[PDB]
Amino acid sequence: SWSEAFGKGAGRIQASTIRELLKLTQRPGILSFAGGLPAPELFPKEEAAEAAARILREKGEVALQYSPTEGYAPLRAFVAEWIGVRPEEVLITTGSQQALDLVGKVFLDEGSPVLLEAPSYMGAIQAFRLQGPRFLTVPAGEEGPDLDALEEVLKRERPRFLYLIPSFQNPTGGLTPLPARKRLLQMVMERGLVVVEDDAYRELYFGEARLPSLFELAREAGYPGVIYLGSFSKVLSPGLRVAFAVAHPEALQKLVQAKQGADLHTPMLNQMLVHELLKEGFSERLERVRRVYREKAQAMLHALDREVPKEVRYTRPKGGMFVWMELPKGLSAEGLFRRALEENVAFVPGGPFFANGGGENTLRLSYATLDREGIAEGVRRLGRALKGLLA
Amino acid sequence: SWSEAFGKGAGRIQASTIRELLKLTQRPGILSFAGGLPAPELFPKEEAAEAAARILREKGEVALQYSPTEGYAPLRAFVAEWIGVRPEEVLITTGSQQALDLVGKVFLDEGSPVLLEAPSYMGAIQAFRLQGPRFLTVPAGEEGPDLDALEEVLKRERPRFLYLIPSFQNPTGGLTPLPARKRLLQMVMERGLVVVEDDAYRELYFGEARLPSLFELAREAGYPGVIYLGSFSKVLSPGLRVAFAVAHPEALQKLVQAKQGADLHTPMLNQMLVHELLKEGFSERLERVRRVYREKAQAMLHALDREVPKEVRYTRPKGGMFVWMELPKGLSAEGLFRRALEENVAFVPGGPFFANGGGENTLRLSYATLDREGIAEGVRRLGRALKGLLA
Ligand SMILES: *Cc1c(COP(=O)(O)O)cnc(C)c1O
Ligand SMILES: *Cc1c(COP(=O)(O)O)cnc(C)c1O
Ligand SMILES: CC(C)C[C@H](N)C(=O)O
Repeated sequence: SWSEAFGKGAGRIQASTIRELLKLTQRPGILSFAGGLPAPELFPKEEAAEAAARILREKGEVALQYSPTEGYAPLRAFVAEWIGVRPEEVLITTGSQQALDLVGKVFLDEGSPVLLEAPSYMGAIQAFRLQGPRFLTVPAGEEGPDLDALEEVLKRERPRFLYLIPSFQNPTGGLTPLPARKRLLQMVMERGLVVVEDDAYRELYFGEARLPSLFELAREAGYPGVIYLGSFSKVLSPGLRVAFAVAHPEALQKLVQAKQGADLHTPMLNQMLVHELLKEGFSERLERVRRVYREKAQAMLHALDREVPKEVRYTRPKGGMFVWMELPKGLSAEGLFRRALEENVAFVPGGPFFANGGGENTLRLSYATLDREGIAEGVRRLGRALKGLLA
Repeated sequence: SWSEAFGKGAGRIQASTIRELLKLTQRPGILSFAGGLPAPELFPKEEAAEAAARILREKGEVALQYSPTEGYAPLRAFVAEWIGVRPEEVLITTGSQQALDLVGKVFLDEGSPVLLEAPSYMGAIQAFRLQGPRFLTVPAGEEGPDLDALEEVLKRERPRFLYLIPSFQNPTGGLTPLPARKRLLQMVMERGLVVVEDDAYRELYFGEARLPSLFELAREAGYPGVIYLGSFSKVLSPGLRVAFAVAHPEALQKLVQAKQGADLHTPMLNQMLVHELLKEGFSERLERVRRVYREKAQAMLHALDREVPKEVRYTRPKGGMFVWMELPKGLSAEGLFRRALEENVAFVPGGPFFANGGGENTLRLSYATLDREGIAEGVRRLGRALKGLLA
């Protein structure tokens, strides 16, 4: 009765990896390497308590009332200055996840081609699948998408957009280097193609500098086709659900009109709260997150080097939150997942990151949430798990 | 280029009368009867401020973290207890706007028939339009939907659901009476149809009691086909963006799953804040809400009775936030809108509340936001614009 009452969209949302992952802060028996849950030590609880009370006492009539679809104006200006655009070109979203939904709505139809990497971000796959697209993929490795494979796709297909995460890809941790960013921009400019650039990990670089985004390079070239997404989730607070999109006025208007119908506007308190927290001392805060994830990455890498047999490969990220692991072809990461849970350690099997399937032997390890010894203890429990499997 | 890069969904979100609405910060010499903005005098800023700081100090690690798609457990339980269902039958949404978006994705396809009133809630029309459905309408009256017209439509057509607002409809303020609710249910159960019941103004009744919802009647009868949408927007704070959907598990699970891809989850602070504010003294708060709006409605109606020429017709609501006004056929509400801007007063012309168009001589007035003396002044201005139009 219900199964016959649903429309086509109902058959396009079957995957439950996001919501199952979301139920990961147990109570609290789980050494979790699953879910890129930011370092809770980084949460400025006291500052947020202070700022939220003050907003509500002094600006409660704005904080509590319906508000414009585009965002809290001082947040839009803050973001405009940080990114290097005007406020009119910024839309505040209810996380970057909403932004992915909105891009799916404005650009995809049933059977529409969309290009993304294999593997790529699960939330993006989930948001886009809703529209019934044809997923076109290109492999993703340590240094970004395979551009020779892209070249071949582009001779045959015109994707509605390319979805890319040049800086520390979810789930691989891949970093697209500058000359590859440049070639990518050329290929896209030559064909007049649309890029969706998800920069959630922008500030989480372990090197001496971040690379220019595809958005910045496009902007220096005078190319209007890059839609740039950013978030305060990995930098401040996921729970607040505050992010942004930056786009050419025409693309932006479509996104604004779609967001209107999505949730009217992003909760105002949350935006005003993000602003209050960040408007002073943002750089210093950023330098600290950077310090913290570098350390957690180093702890996991050293623990893996000590605990993990050389028959299994894993990446060594230059930023972000993830180590991506590959078992020998023929071992299953879900199998591995069962055993890991029987040691009270969780990770994400790789399957869900692959839009068209495959990737059975792969898995994503997140070092974001646990401190050093929790990382060291989890990896040891994972070492015991993998060794029992390869034996 | 951009208009060539867009998909079909971009053609379907063209509408934008919520944005220019939500931009009504219009400073400050316009008296606006546009937009159902809850009375700011009702905002509990000080309780809100204290609750928020306490949440962020005591529970910041949860409030600021990624969180389950289903919602804050104690908010679900509070809702479940209020509405008379089980917690796991409650989905928390980022406004009732999100619930509508989600309902559209799971139920509607291109060329899908949906049925709603003419006129009806324009946020519903916007959310549903996105899917490219065929809108079937039924006239809305002071006693709700014309059930004779609904009977005729149902012979010819099987709508994927009926979207209705039985208690104080947006925009008419119509109240579907009990005998008409019982008949609507019979017509639906006979045919195994899905009802989406939007109950935003549930608690804003001006009489001695509220009428049972379609949802409560269905439940009494054992019929699983009503999806019930509630919101804290009209009783507490629209800005926080917290609302809920209640539905049969198969329906609800599809809603949770669509939500995963929409925003991951509703902000936890906001859900925690609403629950803290309501866990005690909710009935008493609702009684103050009711008194305030009864007062403002009576202020509105007396001013209209005093200032309005008898050739123009208007409703006398039994609750909610709106008066629906009809000009002599031949006259134009958009013209009045222009003239009313010369007399420094605003409202929402009726046109966009009509899915397939019509209602050019109709308009909606909101007594919700202005104080009683603002109401009397705004109406006297309206009365001057109207008598210029009538001469
Ligand atoms: C975390 C993430 C986002 C989604 O984050 P939000 O919390 O919705 O802002 C977007 N893209 C990538 C690649 C991410 O991993
Ligand atoms: C105000 C209103 C809503 C509530 O919208 P939210 O998204 O919860 O703020 C929903 N339906 C109708 C008919 C309304 O008038
Ligand atoms: C919803 C969560 C599972 C998503 C999170 N950003 C991650 O990739 O780990």
